[PDB]
Amino acid sequence: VDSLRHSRSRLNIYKALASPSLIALSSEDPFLTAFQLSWELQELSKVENEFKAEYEELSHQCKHFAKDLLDQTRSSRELELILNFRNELARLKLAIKYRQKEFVAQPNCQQLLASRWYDEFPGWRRRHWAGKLITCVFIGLMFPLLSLCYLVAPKSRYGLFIRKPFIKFICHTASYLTFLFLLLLASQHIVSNNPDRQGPKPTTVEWMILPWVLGFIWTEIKQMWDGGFQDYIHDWWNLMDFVMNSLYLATISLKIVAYVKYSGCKPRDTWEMWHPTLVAEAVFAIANIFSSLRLISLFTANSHLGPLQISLGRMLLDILKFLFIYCLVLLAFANGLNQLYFYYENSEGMTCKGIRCERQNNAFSTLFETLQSLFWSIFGLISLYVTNVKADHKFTEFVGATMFGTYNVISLVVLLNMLIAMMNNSYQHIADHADIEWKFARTKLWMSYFEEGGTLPPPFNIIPSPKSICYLITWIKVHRAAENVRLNHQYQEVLRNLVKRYVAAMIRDAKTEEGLTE
Amino acid sequence: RIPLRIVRAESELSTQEKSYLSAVEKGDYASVKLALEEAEIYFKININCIDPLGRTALLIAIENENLEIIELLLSFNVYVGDALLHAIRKEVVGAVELLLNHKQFSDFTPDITPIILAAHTNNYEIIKMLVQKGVSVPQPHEVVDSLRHSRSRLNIYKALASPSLIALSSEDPFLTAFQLSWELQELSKVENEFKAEYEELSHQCKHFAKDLLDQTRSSRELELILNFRNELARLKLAIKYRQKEFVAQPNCQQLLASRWYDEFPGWRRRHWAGKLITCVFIGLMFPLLSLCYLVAPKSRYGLFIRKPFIKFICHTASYLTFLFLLLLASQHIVSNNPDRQGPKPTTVEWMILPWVLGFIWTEIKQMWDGGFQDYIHDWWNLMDFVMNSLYLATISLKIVAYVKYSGCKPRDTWEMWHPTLVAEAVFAIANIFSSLRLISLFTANSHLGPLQISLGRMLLDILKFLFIYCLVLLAFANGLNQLYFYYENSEGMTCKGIRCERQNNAFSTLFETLQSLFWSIFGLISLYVTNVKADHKFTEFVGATMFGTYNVISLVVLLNMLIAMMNNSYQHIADHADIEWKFARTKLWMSYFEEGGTLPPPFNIIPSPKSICYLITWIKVHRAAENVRLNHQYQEVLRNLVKRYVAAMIRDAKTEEGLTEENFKELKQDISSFRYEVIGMM
Amino acid sequence: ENFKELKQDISSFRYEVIGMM
Amino acid sequence: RIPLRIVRAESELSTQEKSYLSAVEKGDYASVKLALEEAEIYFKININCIDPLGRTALLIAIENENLEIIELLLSF
Ligand SMILES: CCCCCCCCCCCCCCCC(=O)OC[C@H](COP(=O)(O)O)OC(=O)CCCCCCCCCCCCCCC
Ligand SMILES: CCCCCCCCCCCCCCCC(=O)OC[C@H](COP(=O)(O)O)OC(=O)CCCCCCCCCCCCCCC
Ligand SMILES: [Ca+2]
Ligand SMILES: [Ca+2]
Repeated sequence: VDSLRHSRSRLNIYKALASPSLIALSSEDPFLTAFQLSWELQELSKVENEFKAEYEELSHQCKHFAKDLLDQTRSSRELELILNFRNELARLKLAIKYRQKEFVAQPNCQQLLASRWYDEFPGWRRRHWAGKLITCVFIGLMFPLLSLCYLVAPKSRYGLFIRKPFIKFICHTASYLTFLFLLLLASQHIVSNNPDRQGPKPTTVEWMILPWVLGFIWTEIKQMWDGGFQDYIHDWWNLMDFVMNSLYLATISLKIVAYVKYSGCKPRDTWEMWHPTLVAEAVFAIANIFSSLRLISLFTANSHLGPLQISLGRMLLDILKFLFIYCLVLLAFANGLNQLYFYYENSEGMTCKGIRCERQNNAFSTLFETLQSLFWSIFGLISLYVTNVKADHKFTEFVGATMFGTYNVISLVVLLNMLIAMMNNSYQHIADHADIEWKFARTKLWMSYFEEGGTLPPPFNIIPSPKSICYLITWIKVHRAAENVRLNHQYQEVLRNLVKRYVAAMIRDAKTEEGLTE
Repeated sequence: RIPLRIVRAESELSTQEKSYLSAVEKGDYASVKLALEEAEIYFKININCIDPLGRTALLIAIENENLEIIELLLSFNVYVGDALLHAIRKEVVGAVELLLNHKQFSDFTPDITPIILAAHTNNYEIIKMLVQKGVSVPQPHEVVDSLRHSRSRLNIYKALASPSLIALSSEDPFLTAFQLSWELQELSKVENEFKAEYEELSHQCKHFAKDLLDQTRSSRELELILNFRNELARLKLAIKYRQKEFVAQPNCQQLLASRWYDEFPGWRRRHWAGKLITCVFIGLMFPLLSLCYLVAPKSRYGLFIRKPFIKFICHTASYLTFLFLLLLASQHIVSNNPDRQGPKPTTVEWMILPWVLGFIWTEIKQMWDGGFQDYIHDWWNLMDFVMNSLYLATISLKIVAYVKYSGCKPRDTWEMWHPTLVAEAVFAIANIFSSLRLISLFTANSHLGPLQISLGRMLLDILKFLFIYCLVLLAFANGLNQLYFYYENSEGMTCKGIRCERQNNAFSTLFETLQSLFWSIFGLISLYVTNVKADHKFTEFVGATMFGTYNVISLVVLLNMLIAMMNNSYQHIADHADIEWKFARTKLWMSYFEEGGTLPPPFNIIPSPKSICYLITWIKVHRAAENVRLNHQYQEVLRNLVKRYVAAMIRDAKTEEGLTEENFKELKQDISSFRYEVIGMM
Repeated sequence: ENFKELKQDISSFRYEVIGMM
Repeated sequence: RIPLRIVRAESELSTQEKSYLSAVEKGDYASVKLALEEAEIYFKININCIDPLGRTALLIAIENENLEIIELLLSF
């Protein structure tokens, strides 16, 4: 009934709640309160988009409180108590879920996480890059042996060696590189079948590819289950994985269909369009591109290519908005050019029609062909003589050439440079939080390799376990801890000490370090 | 809703405790004395009470700069605890004086000792009075509780890298600053979680060195500083430790330029025309100067090439002569005929040969006198190594072709991988590298120098970006080859690939796909390479869509991201443009100060007067009282510079500051204590 | 330096007043 | 480890010197006049003493904007 008073009062009682002093004097767990409150303020900056800025600032403040409350730790045992509070590292996973980038990227958190990342490799900081490279290649090369040992004897001196997060990250990376090299071999004439064969009866390389595909699909299914479907799609790499595995499923199904419907062989030139085998090769090639692009996500692990890859991923949204505007410009000029040129569509003579031919014939004679012509015009791949017709109509040709020239001016010397300008503005800010965001991403990647589940790489992922039927049959068959209180009190003492230190060192001394006004 | 209650704030103060702490706040000496004397007959006060936010009575008096109340409180035996540490952290010299001679929760990490915290504050008076007592700081190692260990190491490196502590101790502050900056730089690699912090510390050390050298008032004293242990030894040491600010100090550069010319008074007041004429003049007679230094290296002209600028001009002239010889090597007027296997090298190549041998000899000498780690730190040195390897390959391949192909036949009929053909190829690549070795001679120029250095400083971001682009390229190459390898065609065409008039198979092999996608980013691949000799419009459309998506990703997304990253890089790089360029120019200049490496490469390979004495003997292996005098004279110089530095950047720079809220609180407290005294004594 | 001057003026004022009464 | 000792900071002040320089710091005209008049019968004070960071009595009074003490010090 009074929107102004209501919104203002809500802002006033959220700015009060998100106060380090009030969170320190009250709120049994300041860490949980800070996380929840930052999340709530972030959501309100979407709901209340007129006060968005203000709410965002408040949210940010909460985040720093968490960080600055964790910087008051003086011991690794106390910090471990803070981070392992309710399998393990539970409070850190909670921080990851609430997107507390500053809390995660705190130096002591990262130091503890790296110590848990190596677990058998004292050094790797004082070691020279040569020995690092040799040993990573070495362990990657014998990834299948390590996985085999974990299959058969997952308790020996070698079966537990893959249990170490860095070792199993190397093993998964090696298995993925093996997969990609198999995709490369799939396009070599030395290990392929002949092209004049409908229903190819898949070769040895494709057979070896198949276990990787099944393992990838199984891993994606497990992620979709253990984590839900909302958090699953928040990662764009997960969407790319879903598309990749859908495409590989399509490849398998189309190959199967072609094998059970096309038992004959005939030269490929005479095949008909939309042949199941042809579509199978097409979708397999698209899936190959996506599989090989899934290799850029393994650079969050690298301190040199990590911040860069994260920042490039952070510029994409501006690219998408700009490309939406460009698509509208493209559609406008396509509509105009097609309207001008569709009366002179020509077939007699030429045997290949379109712009994908040596002599680029009809380029604006259909809307689809116009769209392709205007797309390839921005890379200079459309010649200037496509604006002509087989008549002496110099006026229509001149008008068409002027539409085409205006489209090139708008897109190549106006919009493209505006894109450069917007990207520069974006990268000014993005590079400020480059280390924080990259360390958040690397923490997510690292933490994905801390669990016992998902230890074997995909080729060995699909192996009937020792039971293999016990957790399979039973899964569908649905249709006195006094340590808890002790842990809670010990955490309470830790938290008391941290809040005391925080009040002393950032409320009492930081206020003193100020600038006196009039 | 939300009832609010106190948590984790247990202790609250009685009325007497609040009154006594408020008296200590206001500076009321009479009230504090009264409450403290009433704290011994019948205590009932808890003399060591703690206010909210901690802030004990002794600590309150410390925060108020009230020395009278501090002496009184100590006279009544209060628990000082960390009083010394809060006094030091606040830079309170009087309280530090009182608490230094006086016979669980804390605001300080238990590894913090008084001297460490004092050195953190960089206050010279407190550090001075702590050192006299006999404190010491732990020594960390070269380079169970990870948090405590890392934090303690950082605390004792931030203390060590303190201008006040380096000035009060450390017999040679210059050596200490150099070594400490180097150590902190290495630790910013080992301890990559605290990297930033260590880097900042390292930077601070560097400035100390610079600001300790800015306190020189005489060129003789500065020469003593820089020539300390042939000559300019301490400057070479600064170069080795990468002390860019120390090297780029204006007085260092002025002295270095004076040693750079040595016969050319002027060159600052001279017009560019005379400069150009005389440089061309001396370059033109470089061979005569080198000849004189060969035969009579003591005459009025044999010593003329000994001057660093003259010999830099001579080396540049010899290099330009070499490059012009490479240009002549590709002219049909001074070459042999192409239909000749085993060419029997022409006159131009013969004249090229001494330059090649001299270049190889120079690179060998650099690899020796300087080691192999410092040698490869320079990228120009790697380029030189590749260049000379390529020229060695050229000579060897020409020799092989001369002793295996004595016949002549038309070139069109030659076979691939012919030694002569490979010789020409590697020679051409070496020509490119030789001609690119000419960009390094622009660090000597004040206009093209900072630019060339900055462009060299952007390359690393280019390499990271190009690694990402290579992955994108490999992804789309894999996809396109997978789509197109079934339509590989041979019948008809006689030239296959994209390097032909009618660009045939472009994605039919992985190598050809890689080339197609590489040349696609310059628009040199036509659109009709995505077609096949069949009516399969679906596969052609899918291939054209892979190709179009690759062009969108690479030409309008990645390329612009590269522009953005380069812009961000160049914002920062251009800030330290002069400093880095002057460092690079100092390195270039200093490379021409020695007696070794004086003759240019064509004359470098000449049997010396002995030519066998240092050759035979080199393999046959299988009472200086001036030193102490130099050391003491340097010590006096260093004493004066440290005195000046303390006076002019510790005493005056601290004064030039901005007063915080604590200064207003101190002023108010002084007025209140004055008020209470006056009212109480009348 | 201005805060130091102010503090010094107050202290000298204080010493005069205390010493003359 | 790393025992720390004073280098290149030779001169240290006696108790009377510190008291007199502290009086000049605080602006104490009576104490400075007394110590300066006791610096002529039996000197034992080194009227021109130098504090750490230099900062001589005259220079101290200059830094404190105290003109009365400056006139007195010049008068002696
Ligand atoms: C440095 C790069 C500068 C880019 C070029 C600037 C154009 C300068 C004028 C060129 C004229 C010379 C040709 C004359 C002969 C002729 O008739 O040629 C006309 C030419 C080509 O036609 P012909 O080949 O048939 O002659 O076409 C054009 O010149 C069209 C230019 C229009 C410019 C539009 C710019 C408006 C900005 C866009 C707004 C941004 C958002 C829009 C999205 C909704
Ligand atoms: C101002 C410059 C703007 C650049 C152009 C924007 C593209 C707009 C859409 C064009 C569509 C028109 C053609 C329609 C007909 C057709 O089918 O044509 C499709 C065309 C060409 O195919 P055809 O010639 O066979 O028709 O191909 C494409 O359109 C592909 C566009 C995909 C865009 C990808 C952008 C994603 C950003 C990359 C992420 C960065 C990192 C990635 C590395 C891992
Ligand atoms: Ca996934
Ligand atoms: Ca070299």
